[PDB]
Amino acid sequence: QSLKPCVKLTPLCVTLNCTNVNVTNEIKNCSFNITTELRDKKKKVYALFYR
Amino acid sequence: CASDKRNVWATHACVPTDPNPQEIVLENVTENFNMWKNNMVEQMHTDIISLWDQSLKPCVKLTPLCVTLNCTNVNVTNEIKNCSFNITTELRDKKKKVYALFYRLDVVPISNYRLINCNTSAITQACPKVSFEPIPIHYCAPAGFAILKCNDKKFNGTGPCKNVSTVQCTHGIKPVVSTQLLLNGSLAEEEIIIRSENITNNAKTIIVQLNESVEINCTRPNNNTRKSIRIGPGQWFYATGDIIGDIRQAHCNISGTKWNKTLQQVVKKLREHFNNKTIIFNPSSGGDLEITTHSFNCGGEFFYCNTSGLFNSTWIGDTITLPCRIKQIINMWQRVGQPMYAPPIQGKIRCVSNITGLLLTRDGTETFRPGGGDMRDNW
Amino acid sequence: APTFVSVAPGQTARITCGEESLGSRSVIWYQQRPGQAPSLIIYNNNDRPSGIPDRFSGSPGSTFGTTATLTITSVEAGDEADYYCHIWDSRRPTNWVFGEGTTLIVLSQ
Amino acid sequence: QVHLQESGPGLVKPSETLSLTCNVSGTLVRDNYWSWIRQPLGKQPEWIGYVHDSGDTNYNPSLKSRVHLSLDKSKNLVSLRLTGVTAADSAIYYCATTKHGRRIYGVVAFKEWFTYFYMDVWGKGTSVTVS
Ligand SMILES: *[C@@H]1O[C@H](CO)[C@@H](O[C@@H]2O[C@H](CO)[C@@H](O[C@@H]3O[C@H](CO[C@H]4O[C@H](CO[C@H]5O[C@H](CO)[C@@H](O)[C@H](O)[C@@H]5O)[C@@H](O)[C@H](O[C@H]5O[C@H](CO)[C@@H](O)[C@H](O)[C@@H]5O)[C@@H]4O)[C@@H](O)[C@H](O[C@H]4O[C@H](CO)[C@@H](O)[C@H](O)[C@@H]4O[C@H]4O[C@H](CO)[C@@H](O)[C@H](O)[C@@H]4O[C@H]4O[C@H](CO)[C@@H](O)[C@H](O)[C@@H]4O)[C@@H]3O)[C@H](O)[C@H]2NC(C)=O)[C@H](O)[C@H]1NC(C)=O
Ligand SMILES: *[C@@H]1O[C@H](CO)[C@@H](O[C@@H]2O[C@H](CO)[C@@H](O[C@@H]3O[C@H](CO[C@H]4O[C@H](CO)[C@@H](O)[C@H](O)[C@@H]4O)[C@@H](O)[C@H](O[C@H]4O[C@H](CO)[C@@H](O)[C@H](O)[C@@H]4O[C@H]4O[C@H](CO)[C@@H](O)[C@H](O)[C@@H]4O)[C@@H]3O)[C@H](O)[C@H]2NC(C)=O)[C@H](O)[C@H]1NC(C)=O
Ligand SMILES: *[C@@H]1O[C@H](CO)[C@@H](O[C@@H]2O[C@H](CO)[C@@H](O[C@@H]3O[C@H](CO[C@H]4O[C@H](CO)[C@@H](O)[C@H](O)[C@@H]4O)[C@@H](O)[C@H](O[C@H]4O[C@H](CO)[C@@H](O)[C@H](O[C@H]5O[C@H](CO)[C@@H](O)[C@H](O)[C@@H]5O)[C@@H]4O)[C@@H]3O)[C@H](O)[C@H]2NC(C)=O)[C@H](O)[C@H]1NC(C)=O
Ligand SMILES: *[C@@H]1O[C@H](CO)[C@@H](O[C@@H]2O[C@H](CO)[C@@H](O)[C@H](O)[C@H]2NC(C)=O)[C@H](O)[C@H]1NC(C)=O
Ligand SMILES: *[C@@H]1O[C@H](CO)[C@@H](O[C@@H]2O[C@H](CO)[C@@H](O)[C@H](O)[C@H]2NC(C)=O)[C@H](O)[C@H]1NC(C)=O
Ligand SMILES: *[C@@H]1O[C@H](CO)[C@@H](O[C@@H]2O[C@H](CO)[C@@H](O)[C@H](O)[C@H]2NC(C)=O)[C@H](O)[C@H]1NC(C)=O
Ligand SMILES: *[C@@H]1O[C@H](CO)[C@@H](O[C@@H]2O[C@H](CO)[C@@H](O)[C@H](O)[C@H]2NC(C)=O)[C@H](O)[C@H]1NC(C)=O
Ligand SMILES: *[C@@H]1O[C@H](CO)[C@@H](O[C@@H]2O[C@H](CO)[C@@H](O)[C@H](O)[C@H]2NC(C)=O)[C@H](O)[C@H]1NC(C)=O
Ligand SMILES: *[C@@H]1O[C@H](CO)[C@@H](O[C@@H]2O[C@H](CO)[C@@H](O)[C@H](O)[C@H]2NC(C)=O)[C@H](O)[C@H]1NC(C)=O
Ligand SMILES: *[C@@H]1O[C@H](CO)[C@@H](O[C@@H]2O[C@H](CO)[C@@H](O)[C@H](O)[C@H]2NC(C)=O)[C@H](O)[C@H]1NC(C)=O
Ligand SMILES: *[C@@H]1O[C@H](CO)[C@@H](O[C@@H]2O[C@H](CO)[C@@H](O)[C@H](O)[C@H]2NC(C)=O)[C@H](O)[C@H]1NC(C)=O
Ligand SMILES: *[C@@H]1O[C@H](CO)[C@@H](O[C@@H]2O[C@H](CO)[C@@H](O)[C@H](O)[C@H]2NC(C)=O)[C@H](O)[C@H]1NC(C)=O
Ligand SMILES: *[C@@H]1O[C@H](CO)[C@@H](O[C@@H]2O[C@H](CO)[C@@H](O)[C@H](O)[C@H]2NC(C)=O)[C@H](O)[C@H]1NC(C)=O
Ligand SMILES: *[C@@H]1O[C@H](CO)[C@@H](O)[C@H](O)[C@H]1NC(C)=O
Ligand SMILES: *[C@@H]1O[C@H](CO)[C@@H](O)[C@H](O)[C@H]1NC(C)=O
Ligand SMILES: *[C@@H]1O[C@H](CO)[C@@H](O)[C@H](O)[C@H]1NC(C)=O
Ligand SMILES: *[C@@H]1O[C@H](CO)[C@@H](O)[C@H](O)[C@H]1NC(C)=O
Ligand SMILES: *[C@@H]1O[C@H](CO)[C@@H](O)[C@H](O)[C@H]1NC(C)=O
Repeated sequence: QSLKPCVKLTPLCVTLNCTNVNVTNEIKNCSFNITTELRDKKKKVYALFYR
Repeated sequence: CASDKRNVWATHACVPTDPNPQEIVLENVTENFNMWKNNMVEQMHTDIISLWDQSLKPCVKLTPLCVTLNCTNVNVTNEIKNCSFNITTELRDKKKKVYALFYRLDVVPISNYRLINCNTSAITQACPKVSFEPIPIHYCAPAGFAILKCNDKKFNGTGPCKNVSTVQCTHGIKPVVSTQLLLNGSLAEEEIIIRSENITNNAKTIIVQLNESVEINCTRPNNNTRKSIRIGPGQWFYATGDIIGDIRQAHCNISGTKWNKTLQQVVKKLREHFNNKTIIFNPSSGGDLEITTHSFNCGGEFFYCNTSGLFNSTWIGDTITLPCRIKQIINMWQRVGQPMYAPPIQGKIRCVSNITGLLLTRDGTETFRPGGGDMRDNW
Repeated sequence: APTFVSVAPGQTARITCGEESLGSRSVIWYQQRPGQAPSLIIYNNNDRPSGIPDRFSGSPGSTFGTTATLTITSVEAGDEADYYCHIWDSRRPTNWVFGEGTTLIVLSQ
Repeated sequence: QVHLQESGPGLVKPSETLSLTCNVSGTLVRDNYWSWIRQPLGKQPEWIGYVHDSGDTNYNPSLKSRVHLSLDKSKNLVSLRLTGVTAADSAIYYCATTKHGRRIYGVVAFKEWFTYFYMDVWGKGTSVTVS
């Protein structure tokens, strides 16, 4: 019940471009495209994810 | 409830009325009433919100319209923007360019504009077959309980009532929504009654009930047409089409003489709580359109009217015309994040309402201003 | 530039002007005899100035979606002139030019 | 009866200044709106602008930078000045009085109305050629 009233991440099921360039000398630095509040626009964003 | 298509407040979630309601006078009964501690108010407020929300569930969301709009004024005037944009069709692989007129108040600049709520929430359009005309709702007691009614003619908000009758239930109450003036309510029987929780505070509102109504004539003079746009598989959007004839401003008409008599009487009775000080009235001091103007639903359109032409006077020991604005995207009961889109209504709109009361507040000569957006005060 | 129409003497002429009205209008009609400065026939849709006879009248400006019309009944030889039209419209910018007129040809000279 | 008698150079050269005069008789220039109309041959007329006292003067936007209008109250003349004349300016020019009135369609308090103008008294005009 507690998880019903909130955001689904189905819009994030896109291909990610992931590297380790600035992380270590386990965690990946991934870039990907997302939607914005405007349906005709997309932008590239970055996030870290655990392997 | 007890009450008696598809009206927004006719969900049939509750029973029909008693064709012959009963009332029993209780001789020799004194009862202490307090309208400010009355939990029937909270009950009504909650039920109204629920009926509203239930009624808006089964219909089209406008999230597919959150696109950039290209808006101009090329064929409108020598407040309304002519916007073009792309939409989906029932075929997911196709898009088409469409045109619609929008009111300036519903559109915010960022390929120039966006709808006002696209970065905060989903806009749901009103279900097109559902009217917003108030239906009287009676509130009736369950087994084991009783509702007592006060019959003292000069009773204000609190204190002992010397004439108490028991009823099966209340009279029907119309869920009229308004922000500065009260419309279509009950009238006082003998005199204007000023009710407040604390007349000497500034933190409390004052409800003034009139014993005589004042008519207000409101109109939307533009001959707007309706255009139906297909967004998807049975998903229709209703856009304002073109406008036939002149572009004119919406307005309301109040008789000058009745308004002045009404104020003389309101002031006369206000001087009974206040010392013999100069009393002045001013326009609402600030906030957004919902609070600074008098809003109402007239035939399905949402009007906001400028009342500075009424609350502008000083009291010591013709026709008034109020200009108005129209909006299609609204957020009722201060619920942020839950906008609704009112589809345009085809043809001209006119309605006549009864001003039956006022909502006033005080500034920290005494100053009074219209106001109070908290719906519990209307109920 | 002008539209050409013709009538027999005694017939009614129908002269049109401009595009469809958008809002309330005030149409002004003028007449030009070849070789002469033009003069006013109708102002404010149907108010003729002194000196203009009842045979000249026009369409109302109260309607929408139609063009201006000038009606001349009982057309005579003295009505052979170009008719010009200047239209004011509440939803349009001021027209600084006249629209193309109509030449009224009176037959059987 | 108002008579408007026009005069001017007749022939001007390209890039020159065209200055026409309307000699007003039967009325004083200060009590009327004045306007100028020009009619290229074979074309319907064009309204240049109008002039009056109290600053109530306006111009055809295409000529606004080129045309200057004024009223000489000492001479009872209406002046029309057009600069940078070209081939397109050859036209018959006319002096006319202007009357005005108002069309009201909505609420006057909200200014739902407009001023309109019409030309009742016309002069004979003058023919102007630009070399
Ligand atoms: C809240 O309260 C407010 C305020 O009280 C209300 O606001 C009112 O709203 C109404 C409409 O909603 C407005 O009505 C319009 O008024 C204008 C103005 O009319 C006035 O002036 C006329 C003459 O003025 C001119 O001539 C005089 C002469 O000396 C000159 O001095 C002056 O400077 C000027 O040059 C008067 O004749 C007229 O009186 C007549 O009408 C009265 C109406 O009630 C009537 O009571 C009188 O007895 C008398 O009959 C008045 O004083 C009107 O012009 C306008 O009507 C025309 O325009 C509309 C819009 O398109 C159109 O639908 C009408 O059919 C009409 O159009 C005809 O006339 C045009 C003239 O320009 C012409 O161009 C058209 O082609 C057409 O003519 C054809 O038909 C006529 C029919 O007779 C025919 O004779 C012609 O030959 C031809 O065939 C409206 O009446 C109010 O003005 C406005 N009040 C204010 C103060 O703004 C508000 O509505 C209320 N709100 C609510 C919710 O209730
Ligand atoms: C489409 O929209 C445009 C833009 O608004 C509009 O054009 C405007 O038209 C009005 C009315 O013709 C013009 O207003 C007149 O302006 C003159 C002076 O203007 C000066 O100041 C302005 C300021 O912007 C300048 O732009 C301009 O260049 C000038 O410097 C005023 O003197 C006029 O006032 C008289 O007429 C009024 C009625 O229209 C009266 O209410 C007023 O009391 C005055 O009349 C009285 O005095 C007169 C003289 O004694 C007398 O003869 C009268 O009988 C009466 O007693 C007026 O304010 C406005 O400037 C135009 N704007 C532009 C940018 O050109 C179009 O007309 C409109 N078209 C349609 C179809 O709606
Ligand atoms: C305070 O109390 C006041 C008095 O009760 C209220 O004023 C009243 O408000 C109501 C609701 O706005 C007004 O009722 C509307 O009146 C419209 C005018 O119609 C006129 O002409 C009709 C011609 O046949 C005639 O039958 C009417 O009797 C009247 O003379 C009506 O059109 C409107 O109808 C609505 O409901 C119908 C129910 O079946 C529906 O069929 C109508 O459909 C039409 O419109 C839709 C719009 O999309 C079209 O799609 C349809 O094809 C069709 O064209 C329509 O939905 C309704 O009856 C009432 O007139 C008014 N009284 C006065 C004196 O004006 C105040 O509003 C209250 N105050 C507040 C704040 O609420
Ligand atoms: C928004 O619509 C306007 C419509 O006016 C476009 O602007 C120009 O409109 C004229 C109208 O005749 C066209 O001839 C021009 O070609 C249009 N401009 C261009 C660059 O095509 C305006 O461009 C539109 N904006 C968008 C984002 O489409
Ligand atoms: C969604 O966009 C609107 C419009 O840009 C934002 O509203 C503005 O918010 C700022 C915050 O200071 C105000 O100053 C502006 O006056 C607001 N504009 C309007 C038109 O009201 C809104 O805050 C944005 N919402 C989110 C969640 O970012
Ligand atoms: C006390 O209140 C009762 C109502 O509860 C009043 O009784 C009503 O009086 C009117 C007078 O016209 C009748 O029409 C109603 O039918 C009566 N109602 C009932 C339920 O009987 C009574 O008059 C009030 N008494 C006083 C002293 O105010
Ligand atoms: C607005 O107030 C008027 C006057 O109080 C109401 O009209 C009358 O109300 C009485 C109530 O007993 C009826 O008996 C009359 O027959 C009504 N008049 C007419 C002409 O029918 C009016 O109904 C009120 N309007 C609203 C919306 O409540
Ligand atoms: C409503 O009427 C009641 C009854 O008169 C008022 O209550 C009295 O208020 C005074 C204020 O000093 C007290 O001293 C009395 O003891 C109160 N009476 C009772 C029975 O409690 C009440 O203040 C009035 N309210 C308004 C806004 O008029
Ligand atoms: C009604 O409002 C008055 C005025 O604000 C209240 O009186 C004040 O009460 C506070 C409480 O300590 C005092 O400090 C102030 O000095 C009082 N002001 C005056 C003018 O007496 C009053 O208490 C309120 N009554 C209720 C029931 O809330
Ligand atoms: C608003 O405009 C509509 C559209 O013209 C008017 O209703 C009718 O629309 C049909 C569409 O074919 C026309 O054939 C009718 O002639 C129109 N009616 C009339 C009386 O002309 C509608 O009446 C207009 N509303 C108002 C109040 O003028
Ligand atoms: C609001 O509209 C009503 C009618 O719908 C107006 O009432 C009419 O007013 C005229 C004024 O001369 C009277 O002759 C009529 O007999 C009235 N009709 C009715 C049914 O009473 C009312 O005056 C309008 N209010 C305003 C402020 O203009
Ligand atoms: C209601 O209308 C009045 C004017 O009729 C507005 O008051 C004006 O507001 C502007 C805002 O810049 C001021 O510059 C003017 O000086 C004000 N006029 C007066 C007479 O004070 C008022 O703001 C409008 N109110 C609402 C809520 O829209
Ligand atoms: C309340 O009414 C007064 C009197 O009508 C208004 O006073 C006007 O204020 C403006 C401010 O620019 C002056 O230009 C006017 O000349 C004043 N009127 C008079 C008759 O002198 C006052 O503004 C009104 N208040 C509101 C909010 O509209
Ligand atoms: C994001 O979209 C842009 C659009 O050109 C594309 O070039 C880029 O490669 C996309 N990013 C990823 C990680 O796919
Ligand atoms: C709608 O889509 C077309 C596709 O080519 C595009 O050219 C047009 O600019 C879009 N319209 C807007 C207002 O973005
Ligand atoms: C719309 O975009 C054009 C492009 O330059 C800009 O000039 C104009 O000011 C913009 N208008 C708004 C409301 O952003
Ligand atoms: C409303 O109350 C006042 C009190 O002064 C009274 O004079 C007036 O007549 C009453 N109005 C009605 C309709 O009874
Ligand atoms: C209302 O009463 C006041 C009292 O001074 C007066 O000044 C004002 O003109 C009156 N208004 C009307 C509409 O009679």
